[PDB]
Amino acid sequence: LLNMRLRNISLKSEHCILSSLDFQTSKASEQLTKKFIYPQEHNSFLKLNFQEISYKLIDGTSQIELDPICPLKVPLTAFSYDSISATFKLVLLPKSTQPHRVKITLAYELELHPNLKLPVRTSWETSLVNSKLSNVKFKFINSNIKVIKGEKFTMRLQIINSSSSPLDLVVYYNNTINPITLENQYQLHNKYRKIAEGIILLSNDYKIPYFADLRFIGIMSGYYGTLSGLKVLDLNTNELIEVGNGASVLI
Amino acid sequence: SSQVENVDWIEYVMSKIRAESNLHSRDFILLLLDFRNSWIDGIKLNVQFEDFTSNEYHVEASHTSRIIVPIKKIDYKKYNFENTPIPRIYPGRQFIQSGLNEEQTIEMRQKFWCREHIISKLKCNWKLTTDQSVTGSVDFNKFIEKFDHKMVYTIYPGRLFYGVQLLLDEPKVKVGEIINLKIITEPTSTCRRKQNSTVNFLDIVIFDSKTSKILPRSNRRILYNGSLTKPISTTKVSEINLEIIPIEKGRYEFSVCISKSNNQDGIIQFDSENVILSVI
Amino acid sequence: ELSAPDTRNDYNIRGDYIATTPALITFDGNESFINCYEITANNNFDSKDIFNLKVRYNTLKEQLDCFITDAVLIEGDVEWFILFEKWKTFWELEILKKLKYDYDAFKENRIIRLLKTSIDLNKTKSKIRNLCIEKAVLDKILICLNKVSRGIAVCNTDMDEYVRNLVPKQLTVPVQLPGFEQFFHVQFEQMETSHDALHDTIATIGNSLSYTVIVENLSGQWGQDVIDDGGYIFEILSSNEWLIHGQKRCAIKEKRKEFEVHLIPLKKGYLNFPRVEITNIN
Repeated sequence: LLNMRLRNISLKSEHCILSSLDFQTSKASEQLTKKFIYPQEHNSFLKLNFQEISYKLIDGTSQIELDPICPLKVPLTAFSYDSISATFKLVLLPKSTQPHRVKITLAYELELHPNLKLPVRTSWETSLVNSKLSNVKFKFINSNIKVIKGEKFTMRLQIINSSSSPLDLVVYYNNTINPITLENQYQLHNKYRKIAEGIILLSNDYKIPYFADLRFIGIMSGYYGTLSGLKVLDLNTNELIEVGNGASVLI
Repeated sequence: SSQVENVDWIEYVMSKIRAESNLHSRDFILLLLDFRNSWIDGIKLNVQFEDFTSNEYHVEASHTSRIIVPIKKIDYKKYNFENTPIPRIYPGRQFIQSGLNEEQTIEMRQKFWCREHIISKLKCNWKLTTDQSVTGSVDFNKFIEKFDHKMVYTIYPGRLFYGVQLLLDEPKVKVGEIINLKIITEPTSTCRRKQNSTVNFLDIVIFDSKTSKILPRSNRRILYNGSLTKPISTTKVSEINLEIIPIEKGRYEFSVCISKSNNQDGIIQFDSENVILSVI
Repeated sequence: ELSAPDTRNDYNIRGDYIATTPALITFDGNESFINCYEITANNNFDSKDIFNLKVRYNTLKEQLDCFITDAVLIEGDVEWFILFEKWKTFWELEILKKLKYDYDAFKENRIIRLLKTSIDLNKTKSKIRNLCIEKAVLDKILICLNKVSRGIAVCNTDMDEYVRNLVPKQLTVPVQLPGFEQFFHVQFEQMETSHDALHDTIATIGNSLSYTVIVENLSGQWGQDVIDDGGYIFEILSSNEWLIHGQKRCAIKEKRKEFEVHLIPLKKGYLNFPRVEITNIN
């Protein structure tokens, strides 16, 4: 074995988990082979890695990678092509057969037949927030990453619960500073002074009765990921329910 | 920016940031108030401050509509807000002891006088929809219930301990311009409070425009000649200064923070001027 | 002040610190003092010269004692004319055992003495030939400085060119690396998400060994992370470099190395032996 490699599959909750095996012909056989080649007056080898594709299942299909693969042949390089893989709905882990081939055109144009094709198990190795009191769940129908200027915009929230008491929630945005190491002492304040100053909710204390279009305008600009001021609350048995979801860039 | 002049309260502060450029921004505040009707008819609701003209609103039978009225601040060196407090409608009476602390009397005077200041120029006007004849007004004397400590900070700047302003000349700086920053400090009408500390300490903190909390050793960033503590004089103006040699990024904000000692949590004013410069 | 070398080899400086009005510091090192200097380049770009600096420091126990020997005891043309006129060596023996407590010299006070004693000092003053008026002024000054405070007044009025300035010097000499090169990469944001709106860091690094590596890292973003796995073609120039990944990921790990320092040596054509790579979103 010469080309040392690793299998990296990264898991995302946008129903995607990409795969990019990294390869690098490391020093272990290089320290011997590039001194035999140094005795034979060569220090720029070229193993023509040009043929490589993946396999998904028993239907061994070449999945279309997100990146390209031309004739890659140089000395001491290292490559990691990224391939889009569909994320499963559960722990159905598709074992995979990583196939590759490099035709080792050595010094004095000496080709050598070699390939790197083997199989393993391609495990990854690892919107909505639920309630605390009721069966209520909160999601935003409009997409949680959205573009706007400093002007007005429409924002829309899902309320789905059990219809045993299907009512009496209230919103309020609570535009005041949470009053709160010295650089962290002026970091938590500058977090809170742009939470409570950025957007303003133009219909607060909105009685809900499912669907409601909540009404904001933002003043100053930035990335308001998990815009966390707004609080709905159940008027019986008052618990501070929070919706820490959604985002808004203002450029 | 331009073409945002489609929203009724923008163009007031645009039209006085174009002309009368001494009257700057980041000092205009918005007062936010929600109407709610206990009636079956629609109401048309044109609000006037001393020159602000809201457009033709509509409130149907329960639907609140938060009017966003822009005003300016008040200047603590222009009005005295420590004058005879809570003046009686008719003179005389028993003349009994107040029975309250002098400090409490100060905050009661401020929380009354700012309230009547925002009463005295705010006039709504309205008309019904289904009749279009029975116009009317309201008055807000029974409406505005009191102020609390957020409100008396936001209208009245003199409640704060210090008042600073801070300017950076020519905000297009390429790479290699060591440029002084100018800070003008003036203690407020609460210069009478403490007076046993005669020095207070002014941390100048550095924020990125997008991200936050640049560490103070600050390589590939602003380098500073001096240090960022610079103790300031109570009861007198003091022009601190620091020179900024920038290395490479896009844009930054400067702000200050006053801390009354150099121990932890003795900190008193999280002040927020935040000038931005643009670096190529 | 930073010193250009004795060759006078046209190394330009731009910044320099002359604290004329702010003759004021305190250096317990929990707070940080940083001085920075912007050296420029000459017609020739070399490595080694000599650099020195004129740190004109003092001591706080000189400054407040020169305040105490000129305002709190001897601020007259009578006492310093006849009472403490020729007995100043006794005052300069009395001063160096005072131990003024400097923990509140910059917290709402200055010149507040610590818990020494004064009866033995009064007995030593009585055992010499000190007069009654001079002992009256000295006992009044020590009685006032038994517990006292001060503002920031006479921060330079009580040492306005009446003090020594122990001008130190050192030697810094512009350390340099081994291998000099220049790369230029080519980014292409083939992002799995839409865009994370990353913020840039156009790096310019150095490496000082032989058969070595000069690694690098990509930009740092703050949106929904572990994504925007970019595409990159290397396009390194004027060298024989190495590689780490083509179409790598801008995730929690980046690891975009370039082990180019195992070959392709060159000259010291810059101020040091560096490499300034610069990607571009295409």
